[PDB]
Amino acid sequence: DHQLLRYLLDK
Amino acid sequence: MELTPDQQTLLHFIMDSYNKQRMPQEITNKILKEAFSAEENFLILTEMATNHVQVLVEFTKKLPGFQTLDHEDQIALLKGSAVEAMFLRSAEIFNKKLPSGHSDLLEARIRNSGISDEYITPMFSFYKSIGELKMTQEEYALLTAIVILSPDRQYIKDREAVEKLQEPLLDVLQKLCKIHQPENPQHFACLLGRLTELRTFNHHHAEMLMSWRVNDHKFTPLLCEIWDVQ
Ligand SMILES: O=C(NC1CCCCC1)[C@H](C1CCCCC1)n1c(-c2ccc(-n3cccn3)nc2)nc2cc(F)c(F)cc21
Repeated sequence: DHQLLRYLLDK
Repeated sequence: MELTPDQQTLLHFIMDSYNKQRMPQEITNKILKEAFSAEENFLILTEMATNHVQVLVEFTKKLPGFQTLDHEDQIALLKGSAVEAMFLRSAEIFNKKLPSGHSDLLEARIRNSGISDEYITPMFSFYKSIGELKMTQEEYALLTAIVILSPDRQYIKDREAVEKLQEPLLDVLQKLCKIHQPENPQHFACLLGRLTELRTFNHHHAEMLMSWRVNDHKFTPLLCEIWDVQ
């Protein structure tokens, strides 16, 4: 669950 | 042989996003100014690598077609390339020309940073061999883009879609290699050959970090997601 990566990607 | 107007546009757009990275001089000034303990050097590495991943995600988002890819494939490409992009950028910084004696001091400071001896030799072997290619900033920018858009990354559901995005970058790089080094027609193949050596650092990245000569190995939450640590 790469929550931070997902966040920076979908910003 | 010459780049087309579309390729020149692609190239400058990629150069501009690549130049947003932390300046090489900023990094080498810090290491060259004074010697730090293995504990201080570990902390410098984690802060450097955190900023690198943050800027890498911004660079990746600007790669043409990246935002059209499946969200899970986007994460897989980012996770699959982060460490390799980090070592490619370190290799670029290492090979930047400095005043007489400075690169010898930089090498000695990195050799005594706290990293295990087991990993010093393959790291400098890779840096020196990157250096022999005498790559331009454009060649480093395109190669980083090519590394990110590798279809042969694990967990990629739609490889063909990644291939379509990597192919135009491979063609631009090939033309640049012929322009920058016409006497060496092997240059393009040599650059691509160096990607195999890059992949080896990704296999031992976690052990490289955990064997750093410090009592505690503290990592930022963003680093734990990108590296196979904590
Ligand atoms: O800051 C660095 N690299 C960054 C990371 C992000 C992107 C830009 C560069 C370090 C640095 C941390 C302080 C002590 C001394 C080393 N560095 C490294 C390095 C050393 C070890 C590792 N490890 C990875 C897993 C285990 N070790 N990664 C990079 N090579 C470098 C080459 C330079 F010319 C150079 F200038 C620094 C370099």
